[PDB]
Amino acid sequence: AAACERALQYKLGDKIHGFTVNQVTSVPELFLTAVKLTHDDTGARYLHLAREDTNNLFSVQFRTTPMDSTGVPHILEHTVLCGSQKYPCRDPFFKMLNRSLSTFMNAFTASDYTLYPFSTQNPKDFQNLLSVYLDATFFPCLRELDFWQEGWRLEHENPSDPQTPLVFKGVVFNEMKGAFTDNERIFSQHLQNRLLPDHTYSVVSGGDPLCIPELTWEQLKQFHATHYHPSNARFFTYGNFPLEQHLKQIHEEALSKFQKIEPSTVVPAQTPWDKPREFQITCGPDSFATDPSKQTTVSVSFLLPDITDTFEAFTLSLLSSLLTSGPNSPFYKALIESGLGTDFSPDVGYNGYTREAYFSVGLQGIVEKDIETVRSLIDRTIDEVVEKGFEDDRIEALLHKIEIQMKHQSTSFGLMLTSYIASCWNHDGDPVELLKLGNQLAKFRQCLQENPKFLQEKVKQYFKNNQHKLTLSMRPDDKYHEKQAQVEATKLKQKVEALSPGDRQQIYEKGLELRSQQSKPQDASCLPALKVSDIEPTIPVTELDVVLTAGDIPVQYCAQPTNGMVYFRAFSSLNTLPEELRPYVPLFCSVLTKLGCGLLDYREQAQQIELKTGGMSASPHVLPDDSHMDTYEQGVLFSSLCLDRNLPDMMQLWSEIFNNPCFEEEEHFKVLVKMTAQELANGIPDSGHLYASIRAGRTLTPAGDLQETFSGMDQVRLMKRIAEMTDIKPILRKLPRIKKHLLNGDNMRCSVNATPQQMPQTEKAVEDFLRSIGRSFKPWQMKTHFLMPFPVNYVGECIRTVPYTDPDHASLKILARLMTAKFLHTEIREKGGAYGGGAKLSHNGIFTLYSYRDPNTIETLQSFGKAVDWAKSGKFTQQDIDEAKLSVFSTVDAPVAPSDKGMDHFLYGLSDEMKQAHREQLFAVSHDKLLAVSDRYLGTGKSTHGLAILGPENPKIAKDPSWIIR
Repeated sequence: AAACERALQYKLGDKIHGFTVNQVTSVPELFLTAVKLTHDDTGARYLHLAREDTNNLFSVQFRTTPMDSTGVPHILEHTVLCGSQKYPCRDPFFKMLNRSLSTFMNAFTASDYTLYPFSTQNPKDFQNLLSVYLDATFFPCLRELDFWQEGWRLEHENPSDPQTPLVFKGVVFNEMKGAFTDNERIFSQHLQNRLLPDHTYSVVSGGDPLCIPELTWEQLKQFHATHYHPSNARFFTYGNFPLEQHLKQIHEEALSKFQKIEPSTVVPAQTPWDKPREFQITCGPDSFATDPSKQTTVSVSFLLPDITDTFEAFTLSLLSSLLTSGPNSPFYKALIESGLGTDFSPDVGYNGYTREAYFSVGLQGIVEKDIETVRSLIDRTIDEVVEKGFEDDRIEALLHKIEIQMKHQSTSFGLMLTSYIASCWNHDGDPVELLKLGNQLAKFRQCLQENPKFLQEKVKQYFKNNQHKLTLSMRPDDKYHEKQAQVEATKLKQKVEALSPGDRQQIYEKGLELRSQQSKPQDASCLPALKVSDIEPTIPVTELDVVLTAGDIPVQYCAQPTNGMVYFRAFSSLNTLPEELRPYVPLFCSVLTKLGCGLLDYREQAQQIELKTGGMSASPHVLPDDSHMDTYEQGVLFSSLCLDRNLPDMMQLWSEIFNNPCFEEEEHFKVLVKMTAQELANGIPDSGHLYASIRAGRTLTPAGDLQETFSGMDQVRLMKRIAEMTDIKPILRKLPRIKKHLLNGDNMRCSVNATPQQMPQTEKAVEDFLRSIGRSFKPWQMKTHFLMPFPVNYVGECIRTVPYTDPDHASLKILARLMTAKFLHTEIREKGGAYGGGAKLSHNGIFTLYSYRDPNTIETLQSFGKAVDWAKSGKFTQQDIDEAKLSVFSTVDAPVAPSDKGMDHFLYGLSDEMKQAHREQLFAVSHDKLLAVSDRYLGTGKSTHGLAILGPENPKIAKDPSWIIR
């Protein structure tokens, strides 16, 4: 107390638990002081961030250097989360997922480094997880069966019949099939492979499905013994929990067992190229749009200097942002309205994941004959910028955007910190140096004001003068995945043929022991744990005050320490709008702040918003009632941000938007609609679970009906249909129809969060705004298939439950978390082989079953039937109800930002009263209430069902007449 104030007392040279204070430096603009220490005997490098935020976070880092496309480090992660010396219990990870009040909980394997992050708010639990991951990373029991489990292994379709064929399975196999399901990821990964073909950067670290089966247990264990030495370990901490305790635990627990070695993990530099090359590659089709010729993507990439010289890398990042961000940026001006493509390529702008940064730029969806056209345009635009450079207002707009990024306060801030620092600290950079952001801006302004032509000459050096240029053209192949299946079966037959009958018996026996492992309920009593008694009883109350102004519009002010940041939100109902125009409303949400306003054209309004604001976005929301299925609230939320000083101007922009937006630029309108059509078309895989949830619930709830109209596959389908229309003017006749019903104050409410010192001025500005605006069921079961060209599956089952305020809601919440933790997690992930699939209950009281990338389909349906059967059986313990209470508390008590707390009152009208009552009811949750509610709603014949599927073809589903094919 304070975190920085105590951290300042650390003196250089202090010997503490085998470490020595090496540097302590305060970063006041981030309101913390960073301290880095080193292990004296082994030399282990450590970084701490001490900042007065309760949500403490820990992660560790290893420099991971694969030399092949087998994916050894990524699978190595997936194994070392499943068992270690000191906690040899089976799968420590997903059990501790049911043990925590953690805020974020997973791990990534990046291209050249591996990171194990977690974040939580309870100190003793933090110590527990500290011990668990240090032991899991450093002393993992590396059983060959786990090697089989998370990596690659051959088993019969039924592990009990040694007569059915052996096939490749393992979670990593399906996960890499999915990772290369996306064409955008194909393009990215191939790009890294091509640009730096000299070393480990030339391989696919995540793992090529065509190369994984080549890994043997001996190779994996050799890799782990080679790379996981403490001398290759990076420790990074952020939060407020006392540091010396961290030192005590780590020193006396892990580091004592090893001695100094030197990792032979230095990454050599890419040799400079002298001449460009050109390459043409194939990828997968589109979902599921038109013009099989107008699907071509092209890019040019450029080598950048080493990123350890931080300032110039920052400089070049800003230059990239100048080059590509916003519809007033040059390459936008040359490319977008050229009618040549549909939007910017993947990986636009500065991309610094690897050692050596690269610039990228390009388009999607062209005709391949224009690749030379595109690159010629690139060269000409580059030269034009060389000769004239950029307008200074765009400089200031970028600087204002970076400043806003500097002060914005996240709910997962530590993860942001670690992801932004990971690469540099990995490659022997000085991690404090990226933290000196204010310093960066200072020298940035200095360098701009000293040279008018600095920016143009930098473009010269690093685009026109680098012979290390590479141009990539990328076209889809309709039989790409057919080719993949061919080569997969080919490798499969060669690998099965080389197997001896004794080898085949060992394989079958080990499959037998594997599903035995997956079947036996085992203990984790050696794991530490919490109890329901360990949760604080009450929440700190959230302060509100409702001030009716002009003359009945409620406005909320919440004094907060946001560091000079103003947060505005506004929501208008839709009750008067004629229902036929609802499906086009989402576009109205998406573009209304993007069409131009009054005396400002699209370029000028964009320049002003990006110069003064932080982002001005609209996305429609449907708010259900808490106590009635046939009552719900539908409307649009406008959201924004500014620093305190620039508020009046922003709100002025809001006013001129509300009264006179420019609805006549239909050309740039067509461009925007076709481009957002492109992102909705190419984003489909990543949120398939949500799309299925939405589709399955369409015929179940009026709130479900309007959400489906607003945010589902129906919406993207309508959008694509629109984006192919040649004549838009009838649609342009629709916009004023909406405007005349939307932006007024007839049925309006607004919300404001601001710093305490600021409210009086905000009140004047907002009343100016408000004076400146006008003042004139039967559920029915459906089964649906979207024929998707995908190697994986997405299933949705929804069952109509009852809303929030019924006391059984707590029961159903614990039931859902229970089912996920103890039936569906086991079956669906480890037995089934899908990476993700589970069940959740939304605030709307709709109980959902979801699947994310499952190789299996009908076994899923059988698994859900058996899951509800098992729930109704009661065949589960009271300790599990304890732990599911614990996890539900881990979700509902998620840290809430200065920016969001509490939006849910302003949205749903739920006070602290109802939620606190729900929290006491969660304390009081019993076994008999759970069994009663499970008998009341989840039993067969009691409720209405809804079913949906997105994925490849299934003849069995196709021959079912009670299924509808879509």
